[PDB]
Amino acid sequence: RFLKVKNWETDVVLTDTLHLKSTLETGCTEHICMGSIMLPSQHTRVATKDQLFPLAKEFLDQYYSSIKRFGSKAHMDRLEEVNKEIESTSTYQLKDTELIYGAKHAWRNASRCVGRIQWSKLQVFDARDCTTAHGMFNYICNHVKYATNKGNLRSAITIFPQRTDGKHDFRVWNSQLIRYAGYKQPDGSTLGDPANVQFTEICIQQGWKAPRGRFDVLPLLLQANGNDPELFQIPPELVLEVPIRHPKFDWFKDLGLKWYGLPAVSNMLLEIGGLEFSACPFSGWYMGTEIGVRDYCDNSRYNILEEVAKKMDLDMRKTSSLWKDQALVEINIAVLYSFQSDKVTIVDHHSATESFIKHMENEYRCRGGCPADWVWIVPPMSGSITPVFHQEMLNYRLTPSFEYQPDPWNTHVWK
Amino acid sequence: RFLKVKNWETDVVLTDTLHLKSTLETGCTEHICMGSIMLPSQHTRVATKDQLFPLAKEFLDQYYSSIKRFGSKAHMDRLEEVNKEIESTSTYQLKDTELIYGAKHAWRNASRCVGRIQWSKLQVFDARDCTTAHGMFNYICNHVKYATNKGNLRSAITIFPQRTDGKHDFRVWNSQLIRYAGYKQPDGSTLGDPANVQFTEICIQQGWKAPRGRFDVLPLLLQANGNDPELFQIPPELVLEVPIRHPKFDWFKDLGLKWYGLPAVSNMLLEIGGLEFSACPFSGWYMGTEIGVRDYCDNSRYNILEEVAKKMDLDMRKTSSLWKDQALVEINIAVLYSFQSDKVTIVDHHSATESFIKHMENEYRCRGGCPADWVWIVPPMSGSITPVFHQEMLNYRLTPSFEYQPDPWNTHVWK
Ligand code: HEM
Ligand code: HEM
Ligand SMILES: Cc1cc(N)nc(COc2cc(CCN3CCC[C@H](F)C3)cc(F)c2F)c1
Ligand SMILES: Cc1cc(N)nc(COc2cc(CCN3CCC[C@H](F)C3)cc(F)c2F)c1
Ligand SMILES: C[C@H](O)[C@H](O)[C@H]1CNc2nc(N)[nH]c(=O)c2N1
Ligand SMILES: C[C@H](O)[C@H](O)[C@H]1CNc2nc(N)[nH]c(=O)c2N1
Ligand SMILES: [Zn+2]
Repeated sequence: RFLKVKNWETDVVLTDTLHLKSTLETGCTEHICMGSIMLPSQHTRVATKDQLFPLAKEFLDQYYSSIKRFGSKAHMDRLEEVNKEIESTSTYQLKDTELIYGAKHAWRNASRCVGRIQWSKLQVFDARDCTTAHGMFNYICNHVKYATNKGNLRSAITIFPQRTDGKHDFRVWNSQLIRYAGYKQPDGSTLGDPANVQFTEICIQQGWKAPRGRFDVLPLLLQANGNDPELFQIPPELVLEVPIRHPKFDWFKDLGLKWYGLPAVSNMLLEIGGLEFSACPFSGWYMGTEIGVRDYCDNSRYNILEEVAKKMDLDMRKTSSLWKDQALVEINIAVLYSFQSDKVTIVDHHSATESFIKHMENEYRCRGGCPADWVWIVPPMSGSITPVFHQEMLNYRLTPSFEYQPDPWNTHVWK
Repeated sequence: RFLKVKNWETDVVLTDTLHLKSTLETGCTEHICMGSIMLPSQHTRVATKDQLFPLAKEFLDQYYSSIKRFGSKAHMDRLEEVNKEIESTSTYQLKDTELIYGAKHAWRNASRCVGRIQWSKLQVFDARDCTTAHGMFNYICNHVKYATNKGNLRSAITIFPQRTDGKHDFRVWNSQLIRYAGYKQPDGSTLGDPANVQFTEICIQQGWKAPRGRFDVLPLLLQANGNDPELFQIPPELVLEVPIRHPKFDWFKDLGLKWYGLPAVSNMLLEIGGLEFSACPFSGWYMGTEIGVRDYCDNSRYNILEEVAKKMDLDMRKTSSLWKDQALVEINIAVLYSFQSDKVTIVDHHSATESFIKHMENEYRCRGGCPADWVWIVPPMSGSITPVFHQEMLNYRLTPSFEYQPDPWNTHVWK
């Protein structure tokens, strides 16, 4: 009942009691493991009043347990206070203090996140007073500006008002606030970013006028209080981009690539004490592999191993010349280099995996465990030369949490 | 109840009913996933008579189901025949035909094995008539010779007699038949192979006279019918080794490395119809990463990224120069190259992962699924540029199977 995880590079052993507080299910049963299914029906996100008080209760009991007032009159009164508001309006509202707590712990509990060492250093912007798509654009712009901080990136989250009835719903329709457009061509091939070609279309549907190129920063599509979403373009001066050069190959400039400094995931759902925030964009800084490995080299993303290997003059006949591997290490040295020569915050996959282990240490010491998803923590290149390859991680789902949710244009009862 | 696995590189979907025949547990529960624990208490291996007939029954029912005689008089008679022998001796004996079947399906069901596309092409050597450590040495030598086949490697398994009482037990004490010795030094550092330093000691304990160098091929330690194990050295002429050069760097010869052609796992337990074969060494050919990535570059293995990066003249100050990644792709181009220039069978990690997907196709089509462990199927470098990174795999434990077992010197009631 008090499980043990081992590291096989260091012969280090930690004990995990934190999983006893766990609540949600994981997809796995006694007779099957779903640890590699992408979006289980568990990780995807309508709640009633009887269901709501336990969740409000359980969350408040840990929030007061964490300020050294577990069970006092401050705790009890707030328990009755929300119990009362839950009678009155069937739902309730979070204190400013409870929002910062819940927010930070959704990150802290995010088992697929390698960078959680920074979870307490998080900036919470309360956008619960927002009412229009224009209001959302203004909060989101102030977020971009703040988190970007001149490439000295800072973590932040902006929390639009919680889902209520369920049809009056705030959503950012973009996957990330900053993403390049994706355009199909005549021959079927794809200019820009193949990932977003669906979204680019709905953008031009609603009225976007695309500069049909590669690294076209998409506009924002903002849905407010259930209304139909509206297009807004972030000021270009607030979209910090990094041109990708290499510290050897002078043709790497002619490759012509660039990426945005700020990764800002916007399309997911923040759960706090049983309340659902459908729009809650959060940002940090990039790990180099997210761009150099996945973005640039996924077959169905930018797919540049073709072109890079060419310029390197590479044995591209044989599969086993390892030319793909060769051009991937070069591509990732260049992303890191380019980002660092511009003083834009980036972390290499070795630094970040080492910290996640140092992080795992503190989570097991001062918290009794740390949920972690190996499939997603291991960087997607040079896996076993990073230290997390050899660390056993127990995955389990605590709360407060971040949950996937269906895309709006599928669910949105239009016009 | 009829689950679906998706690929996210190809938008391909397969349906898995095969997991319904599954039997053993996996460590995972509804509320926690152990998918990254190395050796769960489930994967590690004493059975009685009441327990034995169901397992014999279930196995015979699939063996006859697979030769298009499900339930006939041949099936029924054999059912009564083993039921009878299970009354008489509490245990029973497998037909030559049932041994080849069970054997091949333990490989086919081995969810951590990327090369299972070859599972039906398997050569079964029946060593159940063996009685002495000398007999074991002779069967094992004939296996080495056969599977090696002049570097044109062939898959094989040799099946020593099944565990009976439990103290009369055949075991190969080596992890792999062919492994290099591991020697601690004065300063504590390790010559040879750090992994085996424990075993090298027990070898010299029992009487080995080590040529205290690096790539010293270990002797065999063979335990027969519960007796104390005995030392035998494979004839050097049967140990095919590949010197590791690079197709560029002429100092790669001066690096001075070599590896054995034949990977032959000897320390595990073959389960067939409820019967336990404690010694059952099996071999195939190497995937390049097993040597170039793990053997040569694991921190606690040969740890050569230090020395290789030097000769390349590498930015080894900064972590984020990605010099480890750089020297790992070179190291793996050299292992592959060296092995192929000697006509010794080796497979690169791209070829092998592509076949495992082609394999997964046939297992889902003509068998209804394929148990697969993502944590172990994904190669430990360049993960996301291989196609298995993007394939969802359901893990589950069928039978016949290969199981881990405790090392003998812990359990063996000595002398
Ligand atoms: C501080 C720098 C951060 C870094 C370097 C980082 C890195 C990563 C990486 C590499 C992933 C794997 C996803 C992928 O590669 O596709 C991930 C996932 C994730 N991160 Fe972090 N991240 C950071 C900050 C944050 C912040 C600020 C939040 C929320 C406030 C957060 C919450 C999450 C969540 C919810 C996931 C995905 C979990 C899932 O998909 O179920 N992270 N992150
Ligand atoms: C034919 C060429 C083969 C290749 C290229 C291959 C490759 C691999 C690899 C890369 C692993 C992961 C283990 C690690 O990297 O540490 C593995 C595991 C395994 N293979 Fe295969 N293998 C082959 C043949 C075989 C054969 C002939 C058998 C048995 C008859 C077998 C049964 C297994 C088992 C039982 C495991 C480990 C499962 C576990 O640890 O629970 N494989 N193999
Ligand atoms: C703040 C931050 C910083 C940083 N450095 N990185 C990240 C990555 O956060 C992610 C990323 C994803 C990607 C899932 N993938 C994307 C391609 C499409 C594929 F279908 C799914 C999903 C999430 F839910 C996240 F939270 C976030
Ligand atoms: C026939 C064949 C061909 C091939 N090409 N490869 C293999 C690899 O088969 C393995 C490998 C392992 C290694 C586990 N690791 C080893 C380092 C120590 C660490 F503790 C555990 C365990 C098994 F049970 C296996 F079956 C086999
Ligand atoms: C098939 C598998 O579920 C899928 O490819 C996962 C594997 N691990 C991952 N890990 C990260 N960080 N990001 C990803 O998108 C994925 N994809
Ligand atoms: C911690 C984790 O359980 C362990 O490192 C696993 C990960 N996946 C692996 N995959 C393979 N092929 N071989 C291994 O030894 C391991 N080790
Ligand atoms: Zn699981």
